[PDB]
Amino acid sequence: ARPNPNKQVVELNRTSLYWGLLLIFVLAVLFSSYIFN
Amino acid sequence: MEALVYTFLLVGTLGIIFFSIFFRDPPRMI
Amino acid sequence: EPGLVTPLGTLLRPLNSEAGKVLPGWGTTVLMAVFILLFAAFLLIILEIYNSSLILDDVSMSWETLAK
Amino acid sequence: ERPFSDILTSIRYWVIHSITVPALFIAGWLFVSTGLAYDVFGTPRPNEYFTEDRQEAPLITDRFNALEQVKKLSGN
Amino acid sequence: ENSSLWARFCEWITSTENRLYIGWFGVIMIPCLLTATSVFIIAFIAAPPVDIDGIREPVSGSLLYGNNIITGAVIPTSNAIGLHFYPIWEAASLDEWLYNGGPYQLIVCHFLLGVYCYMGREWELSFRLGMRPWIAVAYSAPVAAASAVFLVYPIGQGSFSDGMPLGISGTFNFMIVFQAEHNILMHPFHMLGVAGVFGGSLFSAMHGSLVTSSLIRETTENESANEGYRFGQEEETYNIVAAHGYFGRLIFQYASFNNSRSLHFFLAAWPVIGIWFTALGLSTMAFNLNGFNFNQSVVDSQGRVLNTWADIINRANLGMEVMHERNAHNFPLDLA
Amino acid sequence: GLPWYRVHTVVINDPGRLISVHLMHTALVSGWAGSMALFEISVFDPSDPVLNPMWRQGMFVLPFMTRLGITQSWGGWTISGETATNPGIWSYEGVAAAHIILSGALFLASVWHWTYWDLELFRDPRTGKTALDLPKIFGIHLFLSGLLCFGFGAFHVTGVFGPGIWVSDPYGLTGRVQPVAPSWGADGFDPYNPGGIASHHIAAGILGVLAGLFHLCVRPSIRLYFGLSMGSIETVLSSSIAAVFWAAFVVAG
Amino acid sequence: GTYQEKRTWFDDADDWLRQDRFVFVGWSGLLLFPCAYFALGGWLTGTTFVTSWYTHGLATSYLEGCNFLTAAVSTPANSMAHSLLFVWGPEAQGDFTRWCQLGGLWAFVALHGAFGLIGFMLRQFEIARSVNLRPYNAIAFSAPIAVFVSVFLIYPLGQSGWFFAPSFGVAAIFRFILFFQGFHNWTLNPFHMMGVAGVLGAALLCAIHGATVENTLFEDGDGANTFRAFNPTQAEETYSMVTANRFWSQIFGVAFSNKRWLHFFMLLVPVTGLWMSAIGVVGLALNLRAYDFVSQEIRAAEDPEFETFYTKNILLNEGIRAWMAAQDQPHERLVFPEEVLPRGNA
Amino acid sequence: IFTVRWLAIHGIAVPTIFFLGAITAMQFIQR
Amino acid sequence: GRIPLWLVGTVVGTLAIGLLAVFFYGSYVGLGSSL
Amino acid sequence: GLTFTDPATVKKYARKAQLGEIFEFDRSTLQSDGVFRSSPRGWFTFGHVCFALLFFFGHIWHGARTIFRDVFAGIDDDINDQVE
Amino acid sequence: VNIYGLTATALFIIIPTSFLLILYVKTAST
Amino acid sequence: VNIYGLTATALFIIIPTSFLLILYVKTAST
Amino acid sequence: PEKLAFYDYIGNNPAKGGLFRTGAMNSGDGIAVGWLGHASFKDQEGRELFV
Ligand code: CLA
Ligand code: CLA
Ligand code: CLA
Ligand code: CLA
Ligand SMILES: C=Cc1c(C)c2cc3nc(c4c5[nH]c(cc6nc(cc1[nH]2)C(C)=C6CC)c(C)c5C(=O)[C@@H]4C(=O)OC)[C@@H](CCC(=O)OC/C=C(\C)CCC[C@H](C)CCC[C@H](C)CCCC(C)C)[C@@H]3C
Ligand SMILES: CCCCCCCCCCCCCCCC(=O)OC[C@H](CO[C@@H]1O[C@H](CS(=O)(=O)O)[C@@H](O)[C@H](O)[C@H]1O)OC(=O)CCCCCCCCCCCCCCC
Ligand SMILES: CC1=C(/C=C/C(C)=C/C=C/C(C)=C/C=C/C=C(C)/C=C/C=C(C)/C=C/C2=C(C)CCCC2(C)C)C(C)(C)CCC1
Ligand SMILES: CC1=C(/C=C/C(C)=C/C=C/C(C)=C/C=C/C=C(C)/C=C/C=C(C)/C=C/C2=C(C)CCCC2(C)C)C(C)(C)CCC1
Ligand code: OEX
Ligand SMILES: [Fe+2]
Repeated sequence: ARPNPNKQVVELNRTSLYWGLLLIFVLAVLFSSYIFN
Repeated sequence: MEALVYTFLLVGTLGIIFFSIFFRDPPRMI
Repeated sequence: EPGLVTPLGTLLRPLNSEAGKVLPGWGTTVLMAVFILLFAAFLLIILEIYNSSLILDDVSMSWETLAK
Repeated sequence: ERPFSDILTSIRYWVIHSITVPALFIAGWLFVSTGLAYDVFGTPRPNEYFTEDRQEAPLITDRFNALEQVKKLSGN
Repeated sequence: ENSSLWARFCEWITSTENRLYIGWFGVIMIPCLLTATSVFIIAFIAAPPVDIDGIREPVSGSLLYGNNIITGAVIPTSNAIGLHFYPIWEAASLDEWLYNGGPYQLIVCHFLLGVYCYMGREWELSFRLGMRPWIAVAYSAPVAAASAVFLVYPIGQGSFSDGMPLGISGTFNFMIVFQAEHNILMHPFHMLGVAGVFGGSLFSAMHGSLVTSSLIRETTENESANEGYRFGQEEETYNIVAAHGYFGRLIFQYASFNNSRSLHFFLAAWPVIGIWFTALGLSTMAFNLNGFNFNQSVVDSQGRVLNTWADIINRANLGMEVMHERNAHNFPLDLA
Repeated sequence: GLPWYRVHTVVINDPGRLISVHLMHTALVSGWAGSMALFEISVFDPSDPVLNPMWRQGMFVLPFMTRLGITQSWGGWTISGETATNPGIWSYEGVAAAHIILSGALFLASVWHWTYWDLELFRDPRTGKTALDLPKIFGIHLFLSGLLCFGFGAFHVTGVFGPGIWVSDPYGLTGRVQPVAPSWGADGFDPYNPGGIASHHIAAGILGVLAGLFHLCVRPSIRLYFGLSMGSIETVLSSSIAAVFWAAFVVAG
Repeated sequence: GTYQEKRTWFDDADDWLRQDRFVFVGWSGLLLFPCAYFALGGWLTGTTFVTSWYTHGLATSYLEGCNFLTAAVSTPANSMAHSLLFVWGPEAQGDFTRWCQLGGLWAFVALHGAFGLIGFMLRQFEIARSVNLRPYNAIAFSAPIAVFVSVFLIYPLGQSGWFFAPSFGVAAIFRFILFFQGFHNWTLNPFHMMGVAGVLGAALLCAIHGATVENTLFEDGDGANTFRAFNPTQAEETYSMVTANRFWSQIFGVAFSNKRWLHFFMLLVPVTGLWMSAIGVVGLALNLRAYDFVSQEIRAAEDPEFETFYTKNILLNEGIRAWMAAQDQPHERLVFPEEVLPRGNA
Repeated sequence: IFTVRWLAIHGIAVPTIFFLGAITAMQFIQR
Repeated sequence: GRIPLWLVGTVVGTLAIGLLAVFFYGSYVGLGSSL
Repeated sequence: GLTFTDPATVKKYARKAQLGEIFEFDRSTLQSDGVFRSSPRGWFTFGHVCFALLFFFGHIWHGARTIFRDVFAGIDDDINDQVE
Repeated sequence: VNIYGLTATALFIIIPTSFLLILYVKTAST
Repeated sequence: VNIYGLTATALFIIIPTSFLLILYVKTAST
Repeated sequence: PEKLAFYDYIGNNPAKGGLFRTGAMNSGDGIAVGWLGHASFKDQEGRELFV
């Protein structure tokens, strides 16, 4: 029907990519010691 | 087996630290 | 511009119709506070029963009670 | 009034807090020195820890029956 | 030009145009840390098991020898070596170096020399930009702490085996054995340092909340609030009078800082002074000045002894005193 | 543009997409339970219930089916020590397939309300814009909440129409699903009394109906409107998150 | 508003409550001030006069010789184990001086402290709405509440008693800490390993940002006492965000560039640390602890040559359990021969 | 004088001087 | 005001540090003195 | 109705006697490790406290968003009226 | 080895890694 | 079961899946 | 009964668990096969002892 006027855009700049990928790998270093027991 | 899975995730973290220093988003004034 | 009109939309239309109408003054608020202060006393019944902080004569609160 | 500087400089302050202050202190001295504090709260005196019945630390092991049991362990 | 070979070289080290500044501390920091980093990685992965106590029972510390990240460690130098300088060339074979606790003493000597000089180039760049120089003072609070657990504590005990291992589970054994011998929790310098970080985290959670809660409206609501600040701007990004006015209502008006230059000094001075005492804590505990000891202290008449909580902490310490270095002690005192 | 953590607030304005999302989350939660049941009945061991029981086998959603009266499989086995005469349509496999066909139904309903998001049901009169009569819409759900609560107690636990609930002996040595009769005295608040369960849902079922007819008919005060911020869609969200962990501490305890 | 409604008694009361004063009362002050005052006043009463000789069997007051370090408002005995110990309730039955002797003054402080912490967090809401600010100070204080509620309330409501709660004293915490090392191996729970990184990480942001600001200041006075040169109503900032960027960009490699994101990052690091450590205590309340690694207990079982510091830590946890639990849990009535406890030699 | 600020002081300042009378007399209690 | 503030804090600050010395003195004698 | 006086067998069952009652198992069917686990009573309790205590933060954040909705995007310019 | 050990790690790495890459690549193409 | 069977499949699915998603999302944002 | 001697066994207590010990309780210490009977510990003089 009508186009929705609530269309918003999402963005993730490079300095936030680096906090994301460093978050994931570090606690993957943490918890993977426990998953294999 | 897991002794090489651990060393992937160690040097994986050191990968980002290389890319977060030299290939960072350069801050622009004003 | 108009929306879209459906058979079930016209039917439920008076339910979602009076959006905004309120009572002036205080309304039934003092009557609401009666039911809260009762219901707060009701929870102190069933807590201090289940903590065994008040003991009644027909409950005994164990697994034996569940079996008659 | 009273911007907290003039309170600690006035002489009407030190004519009130030179009399009620030691009277509150000396009454705090008497509350323990007269043995009153051992009985209003229930801590045992140094000549009162072990009685003749028990010779070790007290122990309750009963929930609803504690009130009369502690009165036995107190030596009273 | 007419410049020498040397002046060409000194206008490169002290050049600030480099991506990472070097400076004259960095010409001996960088080859010491890259030494200590590259040997830490290898001994964390492929070190053969080390006799730590001299009783010839080697302790494993490598990922290739059935350890994970948490149980991996770089095992300290053996008890038989003690404080003798044991470099790589004094050992006859290279495997004799590894079995005796080799790469612990190679890392720590290059690490501690590296972090004394990382403090140096934090001064040196601050002189090259016209900054005021006291960031290098604030980095001395961890440097005081790391010098104690690696160097000042093995001196007072006489051996690098009692120093702290380079491992996560290796650290946790060092915390336990220490309090069994020295009772660190009943020492007021560990009480200051504990307040140094519980106060330090509170002063960061509280300061960082109020600056976020007084931001000026410059963006929309779909856009993030971080877009109101553009880099290098001159005007202030948050209302300061409103945050002192808020925090003045919160406890009382005298309990706040209106001077924001006096505020940020207090945030720097509180943990840094606090870590200095807990760095000097185990520095003085290295020379066997343990802490408080209230064992058998509350007594009544007729000569009997009443327990306190201090006698309960005794039983924890007495249960760990008779378990650490389980095959070492031939004699009923732990003098070493 | 948005950050990554404000991406779901495009729904907060218009009503119509918010049904479409709440249908999609409802399709997943059921579709978990249909998937969790079929996964587990394919790894269940009905051999030795006296000594390798249901709980020791390490099992999550199948006791929650057994407790309301599902004791037979299409495989033909039971729990208590017999085999299936006839399982009927509502068995372990059938309930497992009941949620999945439900999940594919609610998937499609989400797709409809996403496309036809703009309806005249939502644009109120005398403004012509997207609004919700948030007190009156609560009475319609609170009425139907206690009506299911009254129907569960009078029928599914009492055994007039449903099967009952699981009832054991004190020592776990026996017990199965029989109908129970409600207890109305002080024993109805004994938490080990099963009769309190049927007594609760009949008593609380009636009061929710009476509260349901109240909130349909009585508009809120103007003083209580601006206090609890009735005119916004999020004052119910912050309170529904508030209600549900009051539930989850009671359920965990 | 804007239609002339009349004023009721509740409206009149609100003006007195939200009147500006030397101490702000508000509506939350009715929940805060009588619940906070009785908490610490009930702590100072218990640590000074009230014994613990009947509950644990050990002296805990200044009236018994315990100093500031060794005085504690002790937990009740494990006989009660979940009662609320009301002064009117069946374990006390009105008598005050026997109520304190059963350790019931612990629950007077813990329960009046919990409704203090609700009230103090509500205090930060109505002051912020009065001054029209954002609520982030209130949101940060939830992390001290999650530590309080999980450790002092959820943990005894999962274990076998209020006995195993911490006692409100200095050295009494020090056994509760040492309880969790032997009996739980709490140092290997990664939820505590993320708690430490929150604490030590926030201590580091308090020391750098306080020193980066202090060393990049703008010369605005002429006396070298640089605190004098700050008119707090000035429009310009007091330090150089450009220079402070380039310092840590060349010292450390990556630095901040956003004064809004920076102070929010100082908000996020301590709050995430405690919230990720309140989850670990929840697992301990059910004794779902990360005690063991399976693949190294097996390897150390079959071979007396293999060990790590991990296997050296399991022996030390045995030294805490088999030694202090004779006096720590006196309700278990257990005694030990001096041959059944593990030792080394000499 | 019955001020909110005054009560806040004297709710604390009055019992703390009463307790310092107690602990100072606790120091002169023999075994 | 009447009395200067500086010898108010001196007299109180002496009697506070005079008060602290009693609690250290009471730590070696009397109760808890470990004898 | 058996007896054992064997110095190995008595210790082998007295160690099992701590655990309540004595049993026989088969640790080859599932390749069992020998250390215990927790019943689903224990797992359900863990999830619905970690979820609940996390939802307490969700109640605050959305509770603080409704009351402070007007100043979500940062506060206005002049709020310096509040100086005493 | 836990057979599901290395594949619960692998899905834990790759799926939020690929989540952040999608948001970044559409950002940098603006 | 091949222990590396389900994880060579899982990496075969997720890595070219995430490859095509990145190129599509930057496309549709034009 | 054999069942009532099975509920009295610390391997069925959920507090004797581990956080990262995955899976079934039967994966912990095997499927129970049978009950092995009540042990009774007699002295040399026949005095019964208690564990
Ligand atoms: C009934 C539950 C519920 C609902 C409907 C909402 C709804 C909303 N929240 Mg709230 N919130 C909740 C619970 C809820 N929240 C709880 C419990 C917390 C505490 C942790 C929060 C904390 C919170 C914050 C801090 C913020 C919101 C925000 C938002 C808005 C957008 C969410 C968004 O963009 O996320 C986008 C989410 C993603 C892109 C993915 C997140 C990935 C998660 C972390 C892990 C993966 C999901 C997981 C596997 C699923 C398991 C579910 C679990 C229940 C079992 C929206 C109004 C935002 C807002 O209001 O700003 C305007 C915001 O900033 N919420
Ligand atoms: C004929 C009348 C009748 C009867 C016999 C019952 C029977 C029952 N009701 Mg029902 N009820 C009725 C009418 C009736 N009801 C009516 C008319 C209402 C009003 C609609 C209710 C509303 C109601 C509620 C809301 C609840 C009951 C509950 C109960 C059960 C008793 C308590 C129990 O099991 O303890 C166990 C439950 C408790 C002891 C409640 C504990 C509440 C604590 C304080 C919550 C703690 C959360 C808090 C935030 C703390 C977290 C932090 C902390 C960890 C530190 C029982 C099944 C309770 C229930 O669901 O049973 C499981 C319950 O919660 N009833
Ligand atoms: C068509 C109806 C229907 C029926 C008969 C069932 C039947 C069943 N479902 Mg399914 N389910 C359905 C719809 C249905 N479901 C839908 C639509 C969904 C999607 C949300 C699900 C999702 C679902 C899941 C995820 C699970 C089930 C499970 C179950 C089983 C046990 C349910 C149970 O014990 O819950 C007990 C229910 C409660 C304790 C809720 C009590 C109500 C709380 C307290 C909220 C009260 C708030 C409310 C406002 C009250 C106020 C009013 C009052 C004051 C008057 C059972 C076989 C479980 C199972 O065994 O797996 C297969 C399971 O895990 N179902
Ligand atoms: C508002 C501040 C406040 C709050 C929240 C609390 C909260 C609490 N106090 Mg504290 N207390 C306070 C002020 C407060 N107190 C003050 C000012 C004093 C000094 C007098 C005390 C002195 C005190 C002591 C000495 C003790 C407590 C205790 C308690 C706990 C038990 C609560 C209870 O049973 O009440 C139950 C009552 C209510 C919740 C009131 C509900 C309102 C009812 C439902 C209205 C209906 C009334 C109606 C007329 C009844 C008709 C009956 C008719 C049929 C006869 C609870 C944590 C006990 C404790 O800490 O546990 C160990 C305890 O021993 N308090
Ligand atoms: C042990 C550490 C610790 C202490 C002592 C502490 C103390 C305080 N923090 C406050 C605030 C804060 N702290 C915050 C974050 C943090 N706080 C942390 C750690 C701490 N915070 C950490 C780690 C963080 C990081 C997340 C924030 C964000 C705030 C504030 O905004 C708030 C403030 O405004 O500070 C000025 C104040 C609370 C005011 C109040 O409720 O009083 C009223 C008193 C009440 C409600 C009674 C509490 C009773 C307690 C719970 C039980 C009784 C305990 C006895 C009284 C004492 C026992 C002592 C023994 C252990 C020895 C107070 C100064
Ligand atoms: C010790 C090492 C151990 C092994 C290392 C393993 C690392 C694994 C993790 C890698 C993390 C990558 C995160 C994203 C990086 C990024 O966004 O850079 C963004 C930059 C932007 O730089 C831009 O470059 C532009 C110039 S131009 O346009 O590109 O010519 C310029 O305009 C702009 O200013 C500048 O910002 O992109 C590039 O220019 C380089 C391409 C980077 C993409 C490839 C990375 C993956 C390959 C890594 C090596 C193989 C590893 C195998 C697994 C993939
Ligand atoms: C990470 C994690 C988590 C989470 C998890 C989750 C979240 C899960 C989910 C899961 C899920 C959520 C699943 C689901 C599934 C679903 C399904 C499987 C469905 C299906 C359906 C279908 C298939 C349908 C179909 C159809 C259609 C469409 C049409 C109609 C008809 C039919 C029926 C055909 C947690 C934290 C908790 C813990 C653990 C780990
Ligand atoms: C329980 C109870 C209660 C309550 C009571 C109260 C509330 C009390 C209070 C009390 C109080 C309120 C107290 C206070 C105290 C204080 C003190 C005791 C202090 C001390 C201190 C000291 C000892 C030290 C000092 C110092 C310092 C700080 C440092 C420097 C030096 C000086 C010296 C200055 C009630 C009624 C409810 C009920 C009944 C019972
Ligand atoms: O080295 Mn590590 O710890 Ca100084 O004590 Mn003797 O030696 Mn050994 O034992 Mn105790
Ligand atoms: Fe700052």
